[PDB]
Amino acid sequence: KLMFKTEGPDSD
Amino acid sequence: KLMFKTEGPDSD
Amino acid sequence: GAMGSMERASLIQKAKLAEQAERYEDMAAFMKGAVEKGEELSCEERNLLSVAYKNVVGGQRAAWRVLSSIEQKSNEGSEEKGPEVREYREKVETELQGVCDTVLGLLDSHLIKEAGDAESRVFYLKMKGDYYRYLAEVATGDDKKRIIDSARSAYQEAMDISKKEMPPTNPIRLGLALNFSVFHYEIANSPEEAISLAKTTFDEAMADLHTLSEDSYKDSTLIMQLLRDNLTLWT
Amino acid sequence: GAMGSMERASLIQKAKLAEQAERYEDMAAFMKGAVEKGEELSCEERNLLSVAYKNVVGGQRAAWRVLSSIEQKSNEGSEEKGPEVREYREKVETELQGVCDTVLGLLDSHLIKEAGDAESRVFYLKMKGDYYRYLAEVATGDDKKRIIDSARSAYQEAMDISKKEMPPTNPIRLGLALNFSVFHYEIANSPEEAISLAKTTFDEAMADLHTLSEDSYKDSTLIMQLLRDNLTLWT
Ligand SMILES: [Ca+2]
Ligand SMILES: [Ca+2]
Ligand SMILES: [Mg+2]
Ligand SMILES: [Mg+2]
Repeated sequence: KLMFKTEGPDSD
Repeated sequence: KLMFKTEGPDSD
Repeated sequence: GAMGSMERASLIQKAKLAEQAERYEDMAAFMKGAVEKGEELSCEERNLLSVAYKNVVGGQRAAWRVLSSIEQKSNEGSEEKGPEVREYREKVETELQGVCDTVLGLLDSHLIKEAGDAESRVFYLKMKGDYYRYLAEVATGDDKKRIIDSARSAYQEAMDISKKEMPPTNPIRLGLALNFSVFHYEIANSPEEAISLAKTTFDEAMADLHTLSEDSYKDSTLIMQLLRDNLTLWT
Repeated sequence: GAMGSMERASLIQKAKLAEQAERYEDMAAFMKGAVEKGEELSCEERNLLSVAYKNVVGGQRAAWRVLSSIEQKSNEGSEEKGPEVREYREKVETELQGVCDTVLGLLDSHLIKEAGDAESRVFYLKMKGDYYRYLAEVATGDDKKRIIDSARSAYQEAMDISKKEMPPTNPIRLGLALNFSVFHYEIANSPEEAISLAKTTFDEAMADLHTLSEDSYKDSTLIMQLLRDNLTLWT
């Protein structure tokens, strides 16, 4: 899935 | 530490 | 609690070591122990708590998405392979829900109720929205609507406080708006609300950058770029 | 065993799903369950077992090295910070040793004794050498010499079989020689032996490449490049 930017560690 | 190449997944 | 015998300061110190070692499950367990000491958390400690659980749940979310995609493909001319994909997706899902419940439990007992300053209260309410959002990503049953509304309500209270008490460039306020905009886009099926929130947040921050030091400017513009990244994908 | 109620084939299927999801602890637990069914493992299943535990122990080794480096710095004008670094290094170390003991236990009960074909026996003896080598990386006490000799003995038996029964380009033979050469360099304090082994292995493989299909050639040259990489660092 295309994940949009959310705050903090892009850990997924 | 400088790790030398060992077989399989370079997982460390 | 397994951390009940360890000093608060030692738990914090070990959380920082765990971060350096990329041992995020350990980091989260240490920070849970620190929260359970019952004292409020400093700004640095709040960020350790958030980084730890964000990394843990992030790995679970990524794994869940891989397994869900395989499961969906199996339900399309696809050969029957038995219950294993569903079972393993459910296993990862249950563990993910458990982590979200753990974080929500720390927020409810008793981080939020003791948080009176805007920076702490907004931070924790944003976290509450985030972890209900992660629950919503995997929800399919009769409680999905209530889970979504719990995320919305937490984000909305955080937004109301942040607009009253924080400047538009405050990084907590910006990260909250970023995440609430993604909630609108991905969870609430409200892409126009997502776009409007991201645009207004970006523009109001832009207009306030002139008040900031070089270091604060860097902090704020980093998050503004994330808003822009999403707007570019959405428009 | 928590996997005792799951079918062997389901454990294998879930190990492959776990790999796709980068859930290596799950993958290792599934493969341990499969081994404990008591049947021999196919080539593909052996590789799943190895990949799973290699990834798990690799994360532990990397974390241990971070913590050990911090601990060593603390023992140099350095400010006293209490027992926490040592404690947390010891925690990670104990977990790492536990994983190594688990793998060694599977090999001893009863993978090695049932392995009669060269490909399986060499594979398992190489694994035995590897996991004693990982124990040796963290050993400091009165058993370090015996741990080192256990790694050496397993590697040596694997080498003897591989030279008798496998061509010099066989990827298992090549990966064994690569790892035994690193053992010599890093563990046994024998850099000349390491260099000689890597060079002879590389040269004898080179001379046998002409016998191989395109796909086998690719498999063998990949590992040969790792030998070359080490030789470049060592000479
Ligand atoms: Ca105390
Ligand atoms: Ca059966
Ligand atoms: Mg204010
Ligand atoms: Mg042969």
